[PDB]
Amino acid sequence: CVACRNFYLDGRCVETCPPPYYHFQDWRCVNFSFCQDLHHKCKCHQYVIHNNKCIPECPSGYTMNSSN
Amino acid sequence: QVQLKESGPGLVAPSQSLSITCTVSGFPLTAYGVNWVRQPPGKGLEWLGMIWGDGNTDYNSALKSRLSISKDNSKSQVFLKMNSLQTDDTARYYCARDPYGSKPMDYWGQGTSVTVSSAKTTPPSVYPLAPGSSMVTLGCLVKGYFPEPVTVTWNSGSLSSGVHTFPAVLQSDLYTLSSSVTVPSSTWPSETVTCNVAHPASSTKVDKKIVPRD
Amino acid sequence: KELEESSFRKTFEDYLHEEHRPFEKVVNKESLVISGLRHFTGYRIELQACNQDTPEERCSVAAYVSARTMPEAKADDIVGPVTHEIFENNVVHLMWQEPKEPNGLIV
Amino acid sequence: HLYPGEVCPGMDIRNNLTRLHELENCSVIEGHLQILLMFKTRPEDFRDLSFPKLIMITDYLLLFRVYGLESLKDLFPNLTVIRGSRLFFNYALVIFEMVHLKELGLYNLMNITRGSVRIEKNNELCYLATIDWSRILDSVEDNHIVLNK
Amino acid sequence: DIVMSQSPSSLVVSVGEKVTMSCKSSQSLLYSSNQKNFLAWYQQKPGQSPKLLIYWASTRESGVPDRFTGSGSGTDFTLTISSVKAEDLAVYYCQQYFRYRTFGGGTKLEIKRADAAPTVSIFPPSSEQLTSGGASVVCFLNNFYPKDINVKWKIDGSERQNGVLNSWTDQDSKDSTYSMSSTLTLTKDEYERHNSYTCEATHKTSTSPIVKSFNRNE
Ligand SMILES: *[C@@H]1O[C@H](CO)[C@@H](O[C@@H]2O[C@H](CO)[C@@H](O[C@@H]3O[C@H](CO)[C@@H](O)[C@H](O)[C@@H]3O)[C@H](O)[C@H]2NC(C)=O)[C@H](O)[C@H]1NC(C)=O
Ligand SMILES: *[C@@H]1O[C@H](CO[C@@H]2O[C@@H](C)[C@@H](O)[C@@H](O)[C@@H]2O)[C@@H](O[C@@H]2O[C@H](CO)[C@@H](O)[C@H](O)[C@H]2NC(C)=O)[C@H](O)[C@H]1NC(C)=O
Ligand SMILES: *[C@@H]1O[C@H](CO[C@@H]2O[C@@H](C)[C@@H](O)[C@@H](O)[C@@H]2O)[C@@H](O[C@@H]2O[C@H](CO)[C@@H](O)[C@H](O)[C@H]2NC(C)=O)[C@H](O)[C@H]1NC(C)=O
Ligand SMILES: *[C@@H]1O[C@H](CO)[C@@H](O)[C@H](O)[C@H]1NC(C)=O
Repeated sequence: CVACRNFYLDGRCVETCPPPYYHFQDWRCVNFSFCQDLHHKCKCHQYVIHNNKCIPECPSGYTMNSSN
Repeated sequence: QVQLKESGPGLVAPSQSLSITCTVSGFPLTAYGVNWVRQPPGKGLEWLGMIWGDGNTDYNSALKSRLSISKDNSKSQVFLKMNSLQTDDTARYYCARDPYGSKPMDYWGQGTSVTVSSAKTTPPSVYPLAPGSSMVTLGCLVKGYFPEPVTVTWNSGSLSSGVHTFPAVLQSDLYTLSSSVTVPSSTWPSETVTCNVAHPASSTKVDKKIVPRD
Repeated sequence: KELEESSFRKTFEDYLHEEHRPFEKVVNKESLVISGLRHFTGYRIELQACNQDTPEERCSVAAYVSARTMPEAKADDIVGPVTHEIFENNVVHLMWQEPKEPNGLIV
Repeated sequence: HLYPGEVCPGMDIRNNLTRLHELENCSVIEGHLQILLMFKTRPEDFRDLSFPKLIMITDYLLLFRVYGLESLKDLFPNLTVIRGSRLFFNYALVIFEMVHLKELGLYNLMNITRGSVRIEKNNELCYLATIDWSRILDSVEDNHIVLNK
Repeated sequence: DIVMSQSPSSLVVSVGEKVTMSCKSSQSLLYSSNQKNFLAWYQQKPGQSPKLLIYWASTRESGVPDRFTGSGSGTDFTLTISSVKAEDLAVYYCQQYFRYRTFGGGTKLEIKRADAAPTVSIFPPSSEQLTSGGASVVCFLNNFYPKDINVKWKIDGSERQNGVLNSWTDQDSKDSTYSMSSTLTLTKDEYERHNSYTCEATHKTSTSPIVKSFNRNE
């Protein structure tokens, strides 16, 4: 493909990011380590995991479980 | 196009290691996963492990302690290594393409039979079964081999509908099976009927023409 | 929805901080009448605003706009004789003077 | 295959073309791309300027008051998708006050996944009536294409 | 740890009937992000590798007949075959591919058919086997239904139990019948020590056995 309809992972167009990957910027699949590197590069947005997405901040009513 | 084929040793000595190679074509190992699944004789499918596009692996929590899965992206081949096999590891081993994120395991290898035993690899003696004095049934006795499996074809696969290849029976660390073919009387013995038997483990392939009796 | 469009025009308003062509410095007026222009012809009009001329002009980014003049009444009317020749083989060579100055060009 | 080159972040390129070369190796812009307020640029500056690696923009593409630029056919010949994850006032593509632009020329643009198109006040701009936007956007109802040549 | 449980262990049905089978997972296989179930159904015909039938619990794989329908969500899933074909004879497995992969125990689908008498064939040892010092007398009992059959060997009119090996094939993919081989192995010397060899088959189809025999001498 020149571009993907859904998500991009490992040189392939995929329907969803399967576990243990996370949906990033609504177009690519990233691993935990990548999301972790973004978070620590801030320590802007310190990236978090929610609903199988690597996102800039926790949604309303939620807080960062620091570790994971 | 999409293909996977397992290259195993077929017989492993108890407490020794098993090594298998799955060679693939028609897709890149960088974009797809490859899983290993085994099937013990007359049992179900057991998932062993998987190797993702990015080389990271997942293993079955049982077999994790003695199982390795690696690959060589450039050679399009995936490797399984299993430490200290026992009787219960005797099974057919399959490698299967995992188009993760889109489909589950879709393309499966034909499988590779692994027998865990102390017994020696023995090639079969192939005997033609012609009937004594509409349709005619002929046969082929494949006797005294080890380990399973044997492949039986008739006229290199030209004959198929009238074929029945019976499960082998193990007697005294040696297997025996028989295969029958039913053909029209007009076609035999006027036209040749040959039984083709291969025993990969012994690297033997023999042909037995079924010859009429006097 | 109209206040999403309002703020849009306003976004660029806020983003907004040698050769010679015929021109005119328009004093105490907010209109111009450009005379002596070719019939049914388009023009590139660059308009600027100035708050100094004396010690070097201090002017505005251009406001670019384009317009085509109206055409003439008989500009495209062919004149002079429609002339003809007839060859030995009865082929008719018709001849006419093309309209020297038309409304754009003759297609 | 898919994306060979880099994923680059969004950019706001103003005044001069210097920073534009930062897009050199991007196959994907993960953000928006704004090119604006280049008053001293001339066609000569664009004649040998091309980003053939750029296939996709996740947000929006905006071009405002870029002088000397007559087409985008050589700048973004292979730009195929504008996802519109983030928009500029509901628009995924904005072409505004592009004095000198004669055509868009984004001949590989196949889909605008979210958002609309705003193409306004480009006095030399043609090859708009020739684009069937219904093949590129689900809804053309919200497009605003006016005051162009 | 995701456990997959299938029911029933097996079922028998005649061609044309509807069939339903269950698959239950210990954990929900429903992915929040796409509201799809990470569940698949595979078909494994005898002696073949498994074939993907359904994924996402309900999406039918390319080239899969419309007869097959997957339904269910979360933890409870069903595979339905609207009108079973003779060719559908196989073991059906469900697999979760949510995180790692787990297969269910499988549901074996068998076919019910009209009763059929076996075709019996008897074969004396090969001259090649005799040259090697062995002697196997083979009897084939092909294309019969139901599976239960009884084969009796007679040597010189008297019943022989010792040294007989029997093997049944899997149910046939086209006619839904069974076949079986019965091999009586003797030494060449022991073989040459008798004249008449008989293979008698008793099936529900007849009260009188189907008999095949031969005389070594002939
Ligand atoms: C441009 O590409 C997309 C690729 O999927 C084509 O499909 C459209 O895809 C979007 C998502 O990328 C769909 O939008 C979604 O709609 C649901 C409601 O139905 C809503 O809940 C989501 O938030 C989102 O807005 C859209 O429905 C879908 N439309 C169609 C007709 O498939 C799109 O059609 C392509 N357009 C062209 C002209 O090529
Ligand atoms: C987890 O991810 C990192 C980073 O992934 C890279 O960036 C992604 C956006 C995408 O482009 C991936 O395909 C990239 O691999 C992994 O680190 C990389 O590992 C490869 C070898 O596999 C190495 O050649 C790269 O240089 C590494 N890049 C970086 C930025 O570190 C990392 O291996 C992953 N870890 C696991 C356990 O999967
Ligand atoms: C665009 O890429 C070229 C080539 O380098 C690649 O990109 C690097 C980021 C890295 O991944 C390399 O392994 C790749 O090969 C860059 O040009 C080269 O730059 C290096 C120093 O970084 C220099 O030694 C080389 O001589 C340069 N070669 C050429 C042909 O220019 C270039 O700078 C990158 N530009 C941008 C904006 O990313
Ligand atoms: C480009 O603009 C910057 C200021 O943004 C200036 O410092 C630089 O010298 C300029 N370079 C050129 C080549 O115009």
